[PDB]
Amino acid sequence: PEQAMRERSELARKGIARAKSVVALAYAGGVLFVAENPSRSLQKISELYDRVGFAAAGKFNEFDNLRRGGIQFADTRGYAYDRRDVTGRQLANVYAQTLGTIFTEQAKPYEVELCVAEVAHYGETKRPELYRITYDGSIADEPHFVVMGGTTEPIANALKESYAENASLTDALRIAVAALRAGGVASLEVAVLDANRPRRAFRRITGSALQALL
Amino acid sequence: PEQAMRERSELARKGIARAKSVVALAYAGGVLFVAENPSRSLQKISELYDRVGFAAAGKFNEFDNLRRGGIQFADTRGYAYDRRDVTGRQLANVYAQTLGTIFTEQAKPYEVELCVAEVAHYGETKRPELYRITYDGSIADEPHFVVMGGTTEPIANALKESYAENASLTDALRIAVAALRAGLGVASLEVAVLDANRPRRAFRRITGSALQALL
Amino acid sequence: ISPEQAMRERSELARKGIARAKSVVALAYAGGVLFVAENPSRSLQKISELYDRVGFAAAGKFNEFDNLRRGGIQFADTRGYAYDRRDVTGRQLANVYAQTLGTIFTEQAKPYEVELCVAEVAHYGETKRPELYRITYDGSIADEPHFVVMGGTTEPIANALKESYAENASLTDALRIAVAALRAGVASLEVAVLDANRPRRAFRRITGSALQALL
Amino acid sequence: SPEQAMRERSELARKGIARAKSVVALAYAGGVLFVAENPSRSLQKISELYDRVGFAAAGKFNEFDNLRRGGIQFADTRGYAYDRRDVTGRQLANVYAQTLGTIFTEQAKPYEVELCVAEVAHYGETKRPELYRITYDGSIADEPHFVVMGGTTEPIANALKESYAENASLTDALRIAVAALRAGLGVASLEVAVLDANRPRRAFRRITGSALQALL
Amino acid sequence: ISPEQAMRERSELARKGIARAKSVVALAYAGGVLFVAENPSRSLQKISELYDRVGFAAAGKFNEFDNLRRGGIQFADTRGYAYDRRDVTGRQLANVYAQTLGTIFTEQAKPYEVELCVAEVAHYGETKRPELYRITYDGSIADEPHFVVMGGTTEPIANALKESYAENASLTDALRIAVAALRAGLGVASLEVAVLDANRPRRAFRRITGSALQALL
Amino acid sequence: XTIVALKYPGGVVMAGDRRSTQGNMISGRDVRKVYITDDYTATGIAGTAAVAVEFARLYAVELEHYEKLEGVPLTFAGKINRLAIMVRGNLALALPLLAGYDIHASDPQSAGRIVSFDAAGGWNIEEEGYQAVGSGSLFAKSSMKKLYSQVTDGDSGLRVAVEALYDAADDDSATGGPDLVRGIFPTAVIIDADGAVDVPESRIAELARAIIESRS
Amino acid sequence: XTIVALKYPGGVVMAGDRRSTQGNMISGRDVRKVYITDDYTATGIAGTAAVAVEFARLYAVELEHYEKLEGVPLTFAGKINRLAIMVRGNALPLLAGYDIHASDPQSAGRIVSFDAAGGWNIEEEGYQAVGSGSLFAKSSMKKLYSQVTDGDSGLRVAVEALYDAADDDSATGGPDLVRGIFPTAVIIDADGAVDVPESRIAELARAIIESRS
Amino acid sequence: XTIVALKYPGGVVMAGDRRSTQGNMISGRDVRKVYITDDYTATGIAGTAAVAVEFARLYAVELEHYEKLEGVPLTFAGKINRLAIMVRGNLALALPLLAGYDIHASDPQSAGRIVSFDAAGGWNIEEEGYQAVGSGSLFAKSSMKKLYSQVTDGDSGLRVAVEALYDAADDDSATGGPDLVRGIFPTAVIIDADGAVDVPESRIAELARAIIESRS
Amino acid sequence: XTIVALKYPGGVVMAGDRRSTQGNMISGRDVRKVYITDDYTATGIAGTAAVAVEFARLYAVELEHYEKLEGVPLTFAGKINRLAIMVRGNLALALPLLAGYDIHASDPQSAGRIVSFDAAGGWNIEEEGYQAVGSGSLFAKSSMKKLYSQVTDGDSGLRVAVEALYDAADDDSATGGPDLVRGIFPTAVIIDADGAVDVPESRIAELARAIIESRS
Repeated sequence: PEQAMRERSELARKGIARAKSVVALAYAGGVLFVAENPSRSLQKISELYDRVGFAAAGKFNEFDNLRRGGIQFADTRGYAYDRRDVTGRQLANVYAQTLGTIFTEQAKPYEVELCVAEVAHYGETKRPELYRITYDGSIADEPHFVVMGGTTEPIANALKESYAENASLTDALRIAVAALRAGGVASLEVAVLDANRPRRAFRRITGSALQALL
Repeated sequence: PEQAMRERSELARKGIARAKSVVALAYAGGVLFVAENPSRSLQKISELYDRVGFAAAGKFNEFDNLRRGGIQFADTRGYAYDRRDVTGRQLANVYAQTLGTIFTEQAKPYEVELCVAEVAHYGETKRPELYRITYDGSIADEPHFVVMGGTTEPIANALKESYAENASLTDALRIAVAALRAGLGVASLEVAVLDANRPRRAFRRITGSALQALL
Repeated sequence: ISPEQAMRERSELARKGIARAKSVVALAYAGGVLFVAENPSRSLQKISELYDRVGFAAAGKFNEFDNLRRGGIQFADTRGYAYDRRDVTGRQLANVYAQTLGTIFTEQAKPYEVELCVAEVAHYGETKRPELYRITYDGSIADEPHFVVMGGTTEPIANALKESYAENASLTDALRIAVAALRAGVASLEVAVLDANRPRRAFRRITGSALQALL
Repeated sequence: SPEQAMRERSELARKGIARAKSVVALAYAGGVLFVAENPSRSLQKISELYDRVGFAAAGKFNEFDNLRRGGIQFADTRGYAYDRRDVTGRQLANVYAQTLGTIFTEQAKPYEVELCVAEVAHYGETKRPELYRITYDGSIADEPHFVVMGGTTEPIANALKESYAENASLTDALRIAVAALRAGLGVASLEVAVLDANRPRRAFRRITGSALQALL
Repeated sequence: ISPEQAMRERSELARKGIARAKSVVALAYAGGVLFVAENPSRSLQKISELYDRVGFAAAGKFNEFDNLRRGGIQFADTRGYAYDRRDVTGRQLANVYAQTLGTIFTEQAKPYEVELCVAEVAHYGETKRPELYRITYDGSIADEPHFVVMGGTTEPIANALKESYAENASLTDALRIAVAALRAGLGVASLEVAVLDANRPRRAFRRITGSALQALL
Repeated sequence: XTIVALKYPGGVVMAGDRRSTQGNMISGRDVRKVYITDDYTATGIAGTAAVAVEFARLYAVELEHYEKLEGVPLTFAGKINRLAIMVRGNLALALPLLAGYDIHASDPQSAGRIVSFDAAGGWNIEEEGYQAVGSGSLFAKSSMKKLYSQVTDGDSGLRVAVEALYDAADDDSATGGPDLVRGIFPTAVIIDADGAVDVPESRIAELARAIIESRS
Repeated sequence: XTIVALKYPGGVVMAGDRRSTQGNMISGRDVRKVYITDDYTATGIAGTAAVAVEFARLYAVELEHYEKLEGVPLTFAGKINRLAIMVRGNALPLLAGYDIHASDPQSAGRIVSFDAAGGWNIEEEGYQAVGSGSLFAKSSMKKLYSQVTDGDSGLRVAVEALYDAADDDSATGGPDLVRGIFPTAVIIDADGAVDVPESRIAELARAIIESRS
Repeated sequence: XTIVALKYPGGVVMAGDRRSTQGNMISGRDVRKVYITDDYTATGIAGTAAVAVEFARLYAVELEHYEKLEGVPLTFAGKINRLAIMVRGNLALALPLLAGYDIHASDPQSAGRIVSFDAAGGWNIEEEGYQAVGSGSLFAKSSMKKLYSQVTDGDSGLRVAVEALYDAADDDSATGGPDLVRGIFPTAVIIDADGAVDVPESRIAELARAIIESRS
Repeated sequence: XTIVALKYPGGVVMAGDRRSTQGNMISGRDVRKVYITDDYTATGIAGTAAVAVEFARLYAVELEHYEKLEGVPLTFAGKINRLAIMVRGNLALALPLLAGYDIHASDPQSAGRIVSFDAAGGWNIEEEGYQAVGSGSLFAKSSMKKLYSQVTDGDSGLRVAVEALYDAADDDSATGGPDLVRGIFPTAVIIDADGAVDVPESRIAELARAIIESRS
């Protein structure tokens, strides 16, 4: 039972290492998601609920299945209780439960690494929360940034030196695009969890509007 | 086990390499499907929904099962939501989900390579979308052409050179048949188009007398 | 565990079981399709009716192909009742046998030691070339235009037929060519035709006295 | 290995049948004759299946009695759902082949049995008796003259190939069968029965005790 | 798994468990069938009534044969109620035990470390030779005409009985022959004795304990 | 419709009329309501041709099913038990009359048995010597009560059964009398130590003609 | 609506009217109620066109299903048993057949009817009728049955029975001389079941009409 | 509400009214009740706008589902069978009227088909040449009976269908006549060898005006 | 209680009364019955505060659920289809009225859509230009019939909607009129190309006060 645990962990770690990178960082107006994605159709970043966002790295069919299941869970909870019941902590806990079960019960573990981020509700003061959920169901509370997929170490170090709390949109975007290289609009997918939006915080920054911010 | 992943991947890749070839390419009027098929009964190309087409290479019993399951899914979605809900992206995602589950849970993976193509709705301006779904559940968005089955490289190179972004039907057909021979007439070919100029059902088969005219 | 060694050993177990059983041949003739099998038994049938214009022939382990014959008749009758008698085609039954054998080869302990042939003739008063399908132990389906040979030693019978075949051969001629080629008497033969000249049920057995004068 | 499993299962079953006592079934002028080496007065190896259909088996008792019961259940259900003429020897033999074949492939241990299903003609009809041999793996063979199951088959099979008569009488065919059996016995160690084609409906009849004496 | 290695190892596991347990003998006598077992316990029974004229005796692991004894009584009572009391025979119960043990040997993890004996006597006022059946761990059933020996070391007890047997032993006689042949491989304090008395109107099973057993030996 | 049954010294006889009605309309004239179910039993149902035959068929299959499985037939008590289970199963209609002969009874002269069923599906063994079921049952029973002293054997017993049915028809329009124009007479079964046999049409016709001549 | 069936020496004939009603309104004039179910049997239902055809179709599929699975057709008793199971599972049918295995080929014709409770009945009177005009048709056949000596006189009597049913029951349709619509019929003998040509029924119907005027 | 359908040499025409009622109150004036279901068929339901469109949509999906799965469309008999299974499933309410063209029929002139359903969900192929369903069906059928001789082609067929609907409206308040004030006229579908087509509104308007002008 | 909805050039408006009754007793005066369900739709139910809000909430969740999963919102036809499935599911009651703007329609001026449901749960697209549901619907519809020609834009439309509700209240005691004493007025939603917006209470107060002064 120890050899199986190592080989499964290796199979997954290698699949994540072969996929493109995604970074999630906290800024003045919320959370920013930047991913290396040449595709215009296949999304790596998405809305989960009102103030909750999703970002993933790894095998597409596997994380899209998790994105769908998370939206399913979030909408069911918000309807059965209240919209405020759906938190980042709740969704992260659910993904940890799901990935942990897959790792232990399916033939091949999911070659994915997920990030669930939450911003404050409109007119409230709360520091953004970022969660990293890995292939085995491990959950880590990151206070500043999350780096998933590809080669983690060169991007993580390039971000550790250039980190500013409460950085601006145009500033934090440039710092993120910079750390991703060390490890253009046609090779990127960008989105924010804007804490200044009344209800739905998730907003995509595409095309013409994205060229300006660099 | 990493050994299991490689042996399954090899078993599937060899089965696809032993089967005949299929190519689909975007053209001015839509997508064109051309397959090497001597059979008059066993289809490798098919209609999935209104503006969505299917093409596959590999073991017949396996891809026909996927063709049927895709039509099943498409019809259920269009009825439960709207006809515009069924897109190429949606069907391609479903095939990726299905093949990925087969590769992992089932004893023998599927010896198939699929292509899902979508054209624009009547009177709309949209660039044709082509998706390649492989045995393991990997999905790739190809902008110009997809080549599946047999020997991929000689046909892929031969197409990388003689392709036209807005080729006519007669031109694009001749360019496709050329790349398939180097790696064949009405008696050994299955040809079909996703004609973006049709009101609703874009899929149309070009057989017999009409195809001999186009050759 | 190992997906490649298991695939070869299962394939060998089945191929050897088919090689040890008696031979069956199916070929196109002017008036329909002809089935000739080496069978000493007067009770255990290797050739049978599936539906109106569809016939069945098999080689291998009896209990296994009789189970498939029954399941095929069950499927055909259900379809014809739920849709139209015309829904039932050779292509349809062949596809179903391919699906079934492929699932057995994958999910069950031992694969089926059988090789099947599904043949279809035209409807009364209609012009259509007879269709013959070979379905193997693994679920592979092949569209044969002229003849199908199953069981025992395939190559000597296949070569002896590849040389003596005639497209529009009459009954007496095609029967004699078939009995010959197996070798490559009435007390050891089971013969039947899918007569395209009968109003509805094309299947007809040629036994005893009638087979004697014809041989 | 799957080919290794097929051989080991086949060996386990063949050895179990080889260790059990022998049973012969042969066609005679009046029907079919079943003769078995059985010291027991309670545990039956030969039985009636349906009106013109008989059963005989060799091997492990608990296993073939289970098959005898299942065959009677099948036969009665079919005859009730269709007609009494639907039940044939070919039908029951086919069902036993299906059952044994499924046991051999899916269950952890194959059945150590060899079965014989025999059928005679209906009253007032002309039809040659049919005898079927169903083996542990589901193989079915149509034997025209005789069936030998259990123990050492060749010495009994050869002794019968040389002593077989086409339309032998009851007293004659019985004596030929008991002889064939000795090459691998009296009232106390024999279980004898016939499928008498001259009976109106139920052809199966047991020949026991005092009546079996006058035939020996 | 190899189907032949598994079959031998299971058969060995069971045979060794039966060989380590105490012995039981069942023999015919003029008045019916007699069961003799080596049992120091006053609570845990190895011999029991199944139905009217049918008796049970077992050797091996207790929890396993008591489970079979209960299941046999449950089968017998259901059959006699659904059909008639005469439907329940020794042949029927033996067949059912053979079916059960055979399924356990095949489907369950560990085979049952037991050897059973089902005996049947004639109904009141009828002439019929007593029937004795031996059912083994694998589901094998054997029709024994004179005696059955189960558990411990079979051969020394079987040989000592093969010599000393008589066609119609009296109860005092057959009992002494059984206790004697059991001493080849013990008195009131270590014996369980019971008879299937064919002279009883309906329930043939009768236990011979204490004071009544002393005078008989 | 009426079915009668009576015990005679040495056996039992059961007879039934031939009519069936759809209200006031006569729907049948050849209706057979009494059938032999095994070597020693016969059932009669005062209902339609289909209910009578289907019931008898299912019961006969059950009796023979047990015989094939266990080697011996059920005891008489077991036959009734199985019949009762079948009757209670159909009521969750017409009530069956059973005539039989207990081959295992001590006194052969009184070994004949008659079993009837009440509305609740409860069985009843008749000790009066006779019984009847159906729309003309009370007329048939009151007739047998005056004529029973005349039963001394199988022939006088059959005569009394036919006369009971005649009286049932004379007072109840739903029960059919002997049709002299069409040559249709009541069916009957007689069971003794030699088994159950159908009474020939010619024998019932002669007795019926004698009853009609006697009443004129 | 009415269906009639009668035995003639060496065969059986079954005929049905062409009307369907919705209370007092005539909803159909070309209703086919008699269908050949296998080589030797035919069923007739005195109901709507749909009930008649759907029933016959399911029964025909059941008979042929057995034949393909077992190699031989069901015995006549087995065909009735299957029909009875179908009727009890579900509009009472009339079955007409010829038992090719019967000892006497002359008397081999069979007629089977069903009562309200779904119980089968083999008719030994020589004829039978089902539907709203069945009593009129049976009383007519009672007086004309002595005239049945072969297949043709059998068909004349069957057509006359239906005519009498229509003459006294408004739910049964008589021969429409204006539209040219006549009762349908099936005749079964040793050579199998065959549909009677419309021309022969029209000839018999015109003769019955001229004989009554 | 009323739907009419009639065969003309070369095809078939189906037309429906535009009204809906809730008792006595008019709830709809634009209700479309006739829809093309495949290249050669059309369905019409005399019911609400919802029941008509939902039924046609589900049926159209099933016909196209089969075509995509099997490569060829169902035969006409198969289309009816599937419709009948759908109708019997909803009943276990308004009855469907189907018009089609059998592309595989021998005589193209008479290849037009009309199928109606009775209260019990039973199908009926109309051989009379025309049919109508709904509250004004009797008036429309009665009208077509006198005007059918005039139907010699598709144009005459459409003219008569509109006149039958007009007569239904003139005698049944639940059926809506042509509204000349709002410009709302009956909808129609014509089906021939070239397929099923919606008849242009201006064409129906012209025919309606001519009928009104003729009766003035 | 009443809900009204009307199409104006370039859009649609929906308004509802504020009352709720329990027989004859007024149980509510502040009841909101019209709710925005997505950027381009609004639902109104003529029932209790709870039925109105719970229905709107579930439907709003369903529309947004699809948008999040698929990336794009449902087409207008898809939104109705989902609503219809929800309405038919609750019947196995007061029925909804949907007002929406089809952003993908070719002509933006007539892109306003109104959808209602009948007793059987059937959808219906109104083509008349207006619709009303509830106990005062006839009165509101008959009022809009006479005033619809005055609708040229959003403000004209809103006036006609408030006047229709006033006329419903004037003739139906279950519909609440404008309460000048408490300052409670009908709620309204207007939907155009820029989306769905709640009409300010002060605009409705202004319209209602004026309809009152006008009739004074």
